[PDB]
Amino acid sequence: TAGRVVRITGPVVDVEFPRGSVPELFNALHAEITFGALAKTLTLEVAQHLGDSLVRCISMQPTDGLVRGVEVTDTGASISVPVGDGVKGHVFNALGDCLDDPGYGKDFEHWSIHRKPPAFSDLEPRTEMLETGLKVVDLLTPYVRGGKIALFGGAGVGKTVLIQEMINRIARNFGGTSVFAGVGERTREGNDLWVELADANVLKDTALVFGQMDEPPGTRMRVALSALTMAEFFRDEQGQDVLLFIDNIFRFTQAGSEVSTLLGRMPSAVGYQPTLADEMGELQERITSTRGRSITSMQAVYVPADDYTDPAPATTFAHLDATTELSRAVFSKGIFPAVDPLASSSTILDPAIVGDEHYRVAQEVIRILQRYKDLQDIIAILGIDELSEEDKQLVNRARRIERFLSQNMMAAEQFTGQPGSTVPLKETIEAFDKLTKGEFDHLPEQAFFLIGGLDDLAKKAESLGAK
Amino acid sequence: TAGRVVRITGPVVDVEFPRGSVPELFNALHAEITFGALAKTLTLEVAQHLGDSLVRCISMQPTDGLVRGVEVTDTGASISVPVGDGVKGHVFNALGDCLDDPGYGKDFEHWSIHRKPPAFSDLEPRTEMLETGLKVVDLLTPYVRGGKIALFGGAGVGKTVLIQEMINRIARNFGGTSVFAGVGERTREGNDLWVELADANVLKDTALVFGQMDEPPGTRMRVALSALTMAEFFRDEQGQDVLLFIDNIFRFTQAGSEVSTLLGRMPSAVGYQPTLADEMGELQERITSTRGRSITSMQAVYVPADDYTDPAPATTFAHLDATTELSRAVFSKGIFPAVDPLASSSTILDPAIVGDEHYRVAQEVIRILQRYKDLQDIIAILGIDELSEEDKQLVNRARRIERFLSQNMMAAEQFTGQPGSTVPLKETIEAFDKLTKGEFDHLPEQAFFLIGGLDDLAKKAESL
Amino acid sequence: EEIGTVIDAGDGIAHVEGLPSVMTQELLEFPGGVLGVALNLDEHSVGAVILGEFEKIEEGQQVKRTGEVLSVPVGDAFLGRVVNPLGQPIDGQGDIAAETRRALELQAPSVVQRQSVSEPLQTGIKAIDAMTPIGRGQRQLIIGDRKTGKTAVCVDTILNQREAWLTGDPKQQVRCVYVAIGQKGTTIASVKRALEEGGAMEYTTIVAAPASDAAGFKWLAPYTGSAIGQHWMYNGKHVLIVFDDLSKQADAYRAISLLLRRPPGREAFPGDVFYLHSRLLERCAKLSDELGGGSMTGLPIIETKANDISAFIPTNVISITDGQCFLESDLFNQGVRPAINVGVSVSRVGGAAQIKAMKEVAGSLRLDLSQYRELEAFAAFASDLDAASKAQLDRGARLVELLKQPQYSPLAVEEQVVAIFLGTQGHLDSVPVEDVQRFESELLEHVKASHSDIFDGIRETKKLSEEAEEKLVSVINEFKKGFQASDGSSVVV
Amino acid sequence: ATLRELRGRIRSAGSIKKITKAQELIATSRIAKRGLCGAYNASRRRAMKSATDNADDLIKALTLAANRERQAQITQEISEIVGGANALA
Ligand SMILES: Nc1ncnc2c1ncn2[C@@H]1O[C@H](COP(=O)(O)OP(=O)(O)OP(=O)(O)O)[C@@H](O)[C@H]1O
Ligand SMILES: Nc1ncnc2c1ncn2[C@@H]1O[C@H](COP(=O)(O)OP(=O)(O)O)[C@@H](O)[C@H]1O
Ligand SMILES: Nc1ncnc2c1ncn2[C@@H]1O[C@H](COP(=O)(O)OP(=O)(O)O)[C@@H](O)[C@H]1O
Ligand SMILES: [Mg+2]
Ligand SMILES: [Mg+2]
Repeated sequence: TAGRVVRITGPVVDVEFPRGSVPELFNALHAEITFGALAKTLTLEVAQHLGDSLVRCISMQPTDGLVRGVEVTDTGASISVPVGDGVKGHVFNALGDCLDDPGYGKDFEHWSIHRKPPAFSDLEPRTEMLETGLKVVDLLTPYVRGGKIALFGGAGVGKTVLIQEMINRIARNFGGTSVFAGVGERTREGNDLWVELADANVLKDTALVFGQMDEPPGTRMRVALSALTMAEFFRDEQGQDVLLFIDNIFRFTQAGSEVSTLLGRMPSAVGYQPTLADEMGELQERITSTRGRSITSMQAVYVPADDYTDPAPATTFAHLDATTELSRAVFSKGIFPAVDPLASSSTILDPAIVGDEHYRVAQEVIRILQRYKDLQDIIAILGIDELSEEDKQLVNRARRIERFLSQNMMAAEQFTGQPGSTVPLKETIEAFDKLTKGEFDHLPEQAFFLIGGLDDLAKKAESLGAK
Repeated sequence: TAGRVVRITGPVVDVEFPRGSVPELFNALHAEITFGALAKTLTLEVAQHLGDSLVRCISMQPTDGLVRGVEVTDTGASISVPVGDGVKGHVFNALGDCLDDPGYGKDFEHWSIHRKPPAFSDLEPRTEMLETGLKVVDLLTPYVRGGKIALFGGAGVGKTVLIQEMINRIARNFGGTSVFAGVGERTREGNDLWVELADANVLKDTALVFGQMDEPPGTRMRVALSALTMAEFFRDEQGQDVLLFIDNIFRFTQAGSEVSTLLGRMPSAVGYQPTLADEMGELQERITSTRGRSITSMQAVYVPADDYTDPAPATTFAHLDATTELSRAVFSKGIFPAVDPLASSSTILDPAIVGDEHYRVAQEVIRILQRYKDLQDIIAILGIDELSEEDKQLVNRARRIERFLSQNMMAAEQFTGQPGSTVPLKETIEAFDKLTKGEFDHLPEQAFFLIGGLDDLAKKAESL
Repeated sequence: EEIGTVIDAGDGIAHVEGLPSVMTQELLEFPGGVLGVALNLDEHSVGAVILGEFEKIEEGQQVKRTGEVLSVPVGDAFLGRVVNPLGQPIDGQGDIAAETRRALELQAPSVVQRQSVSEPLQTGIKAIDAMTPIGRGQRQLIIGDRKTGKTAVCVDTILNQREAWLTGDPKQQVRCVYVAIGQKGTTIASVKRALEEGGAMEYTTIVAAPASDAAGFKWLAPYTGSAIGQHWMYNGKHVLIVFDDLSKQADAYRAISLLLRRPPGREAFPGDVFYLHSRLLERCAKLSDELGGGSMTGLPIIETKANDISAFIPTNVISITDGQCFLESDLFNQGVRPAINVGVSVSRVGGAAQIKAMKEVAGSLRLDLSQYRELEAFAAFASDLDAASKAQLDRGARLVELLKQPQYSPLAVEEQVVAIFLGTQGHLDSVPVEDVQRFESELLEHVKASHSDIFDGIRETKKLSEEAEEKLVSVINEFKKGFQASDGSSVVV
Repeated sequence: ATLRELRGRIRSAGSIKKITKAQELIATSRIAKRGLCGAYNASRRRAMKSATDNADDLIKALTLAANRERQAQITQEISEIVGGANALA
């Protein structure tokens, strides 16, 4: 009652089955590569029923060495991953195989990686602020405990460094479980994260699921589902708060688009699969907090070619409670974290939750920065002196504010050699309120660059000679 | 000899016929949807011959409830619309069915909407000017008889009142009729236009043809041809000078693009249909003056992204002779019609056609108005007194000229009890020649609002 | 009885051989209680879109035809309930008593079956109510980039309908329908919570198509909402339908069409996407008195990218609708909130959708704002500016500060009239800009506290009478005497 | 990326245009009654009028380029979409 391979084109395999033995959609099939140098067991996910008892499947492993007409065994179920507290402190691939200890977890309970999202009735909005200690994030992009957080940005703007910073600032003191999903990222980054978590003794509370960018598209598409399944087990069965880090979520979409044409789908705009939004919605709606069960999800979102209008990030935007868009311009100015304060948002940045003072200070900062952005070109061409006295004062205030929004992060010590700093929310609000009132116009703008709070500001000012 | 549906993919339907009963291209076939909720009679237009006695057709109505294999009757002719004096004062769709009275016009003569343009010999080689009687239109942007006029105007600018005025003027002065073609017409706006024309009594002088936005692309593409066929009958078989309004022509282009995409043709540049220029020429070339009778057209044109190099407006403007732009600024100042003299234009404003004196006076008026518009910013910011004495007198003269380009339109008799006026071209030319010479500076600005000829100017002067 | 066989299935589509008598758009029953819609019909098979649980579809399964095109239950029981595009509750509050059923593709009212839009639909937002008025039966687009306050505007309108609902007169009540397409489920929960806090769920129905739903549900949700609203509209009631947002519906329909191998056009959209939206939005009409006089007002939302209003779907929807409210993030960051761009936003219905008092007070607002936009560049040189233009710039600044509005705080029409009266009659000229807003609010409170007769006159007569105007000016002067500025100075004279 | 850069340059040129026009009008007022003078050191009203006209020309050129790029992007996107569809045909 087993099938056989009929067609092979890269990561897509056609398999023919006897009548009545056609596997169900998403079932995991096993095929054997017997070549000496590449012997292995391909896991194939049934993607389409082609008719005539043929099924099109995506290979999780490379198909090099595969031979037409070889035995294909139907497991009768979707790809499953181990679940339970035993996963904590170990590294797994998209298929649930343990990397740091091969064969580990084979006896645990196994959950199918394909699941439905929680019922609309169970869903309940979350509005508690999550204090991080970064000035820009705390002020302009407050994070939600149990909510969905994203770090948008092009390549090399600071998404991964910010993810590590949030792991340091949130996961270290977390009282619950953490799940990290490295979706189609660099293997070196995975090893670095593993070693870092081991050093900080936080690995024992963290479960790592890695699918790297050198793996076939199938692994990159299903690794996020595997990690989300582990997180869902922790949320629903253990009933404990869960931290879920995903980096990079866009890799899921990219892998989905890689096999789209090979699956017979006609391309949508920007060469994306027609089911871009549908797959994104399924995956993102599985990532959520239910009534009484909290998942704090932080996702790094790659923006292709710094183009925020790209269909992938544009579709992703709708699934987030708080967004921090990292900008290439801010990055190139030397401001770190390279957050674009004008493009960032938070569903809880209104007076009802964060309070009147926080909202007022944030809105004044945003207004000053917007006006400075407007005057950027006039300054560039005609020079500052041609602005009005009020405009010049606003420009100086905005330069100092944008420098002050920068900070020395703990995860950035290896890049600047400067130890990181943390700023309490109240100090941040007070300092930015003072800045928007011109209380620090006398200090040089360089005094506001890559510092912590007001004490660090005074120290740097006196180092430069100001007071 | 009746066909049967084989494929149904949205508004595209494949129909099979016996070997020797395959309909000709553009023939109108009839199918039936019998489902109670959506019961209706689908009109299909043969678009392609697929071979093996299969024809691909575009449905003029939504295909919901259509079943495969249902009988499809062939009428033996393309879409035919009623013609004659009876269609005046009524509303029809692209298929000729009367909307204000179903069944009306079924006994009228029916003309196929697909017709060739006038033969080469029939075309009049001499471009002729159409005297609308409006001072601004006649002077600055003379309309071409049998020509095409682009219309531009925002909300609340008097566009509909201008259309109404043109309807009344063509009905009275030239003893003609009007045909309105709502391509992509909004049902709300169509009802509004119907009610307004009925209220103003000009509905009797016009025939309305609405292809609405809720209809599939085929009707939105063929409604313009339907209205043009009615106008062609009026011009040819009845010897009338017809006036054909089209709103919006870009929506005709967009419907053509949608139909092309539905039929599977590869899009051309910017995603338009490969035969964009051919379709636009086929529609526009039928709007011409022939045998002493003309169809003059005023077409509302939408420019995507305000990019006049876009293929749709670029192709449309190849067939346009005049251009009238209505401005909120001129409307605010109370000038009616709210035509922008500086922005508007006309291809026939050259001495070879309008004569030396006409061109000279028009250019002098345009120069004065442009100079005043240049002054406008200084006047607004620094104040009027800042201007030199020569600038002051030029500002006053230009303001008087701008007011005198206004006029009490005939269609405005409803909104104000004042009846409209018809200013002969010679009178307008001499009056504006006098104005540019300063012969009316002593008179107050008030004397130049909404009047006709020089006699009206004088009368209103003593009135003040 | 006709039974078809599933011959293939992939990512939401299933081809079914058989059912020779199946209709286009007919609903089909796949095993396990799965539902599909027959969209592609040809001699070989029937390509149907699965409405949910596509993974349960297998080759060789038996498919039955329902004999009926897509239809949804409709009735008064849907008020305050959250349902999916099939009319089934998803809020876990039991069954819904359906008065009847409506096909989702019933034709819209014809040209002869409508009447001109003549009744205001007060959104409670001063900017919209004064600059781009919306009448009942009108289709007003809300178009802008993400996080510009479009959902805020729609929710404020729905909340504002509460007093009209409480009046109890069916000629004043407005039944609200909110359609959520491709939205995060918790976002729909937040919207429902906001409506509930304002007592709006008593007259509001939510058609929810969360992002996790099949493309079929995202494609059908606006039509389900439209049918639910139509059932009330044809029975003499007045309806307000919000689509949040049509761009996601267009994307879902494009996905469906591409998976069905239909020829793509610009931006890969099929040839009838404009037809999709026009068919959806032409059902929002103002019925003639012969048909009960009911109406349905459409408030579609469009999310542009990089403020590109010349894109395909934005262009189509802008062409379809009777007016547009353009929301810009630059204004939003400047503090202008709601961030409606009054320069480009337009309502083709115009003054016909305003009461007499609102039309009178708001007549000068357009001119003042345009002139202020012209004079913006000279704010640095007030001395150079002449007296007229200087006072004109100041008046424009006060007016721009006036149109600002806090979220979830709709204003009654009389309150809006009084506020715009303050703005356009020089009663804010003696107030600092930063205080204008505060002043406004306080003054309104004062008028409610002791001088409600002004509001009563405006509401019942729709006109600000001469004696009412004099009393309002007197109250304004007294309040100015009693008013305290933020800078500590005085505002009298 | 070129379209976004062109749009940014268009808005920059527009802001330059408004600021230069305001300077021109203020200079006119002052005449009736810093280095932005045209060539006085090598008048400010003349220089600002020239700058505003140059900004107008630059804006028109940038708008033409942006419209060309918009049309090209639409055409190329449709080319890729139809190429994929034909490949799958
Ligand atoms: N008038 C207002 N004053 C202040 N804040 C407002 C106002 N309107 C909306 N906001 C805030 O602006 C942010 C965006 O608003 P909203 O989500 O309603 O807009 P949107 O453009 O529909 O958003 P999205 O991209 O989520 O669809 C939210 O924080 C909302 O609270
Ligand atoms: N806080 C910071 N201080 C200094 N440099 C930083 C900081 N954050 C990020 N960077 C720089 O940004 C680059 C990209 O970092 P990373 O986040 O790993 O890539 P991506 O942003 O693509 O995920 C690094 O080379 C690093 O030098
Ligand atoms: N000659 C005129 N006298 C007075 N009012 C006019 C005149 N022409 C146009 N208007 C005004 O212009 C407005 C718009 O008119 P119309 O063109 O009919 O509708 P639309 O605004 O849809 O174009 C009307 O309210 C009308 O009062
Ligand atoms: Mg990274
Ligand atoms: Mg929204």
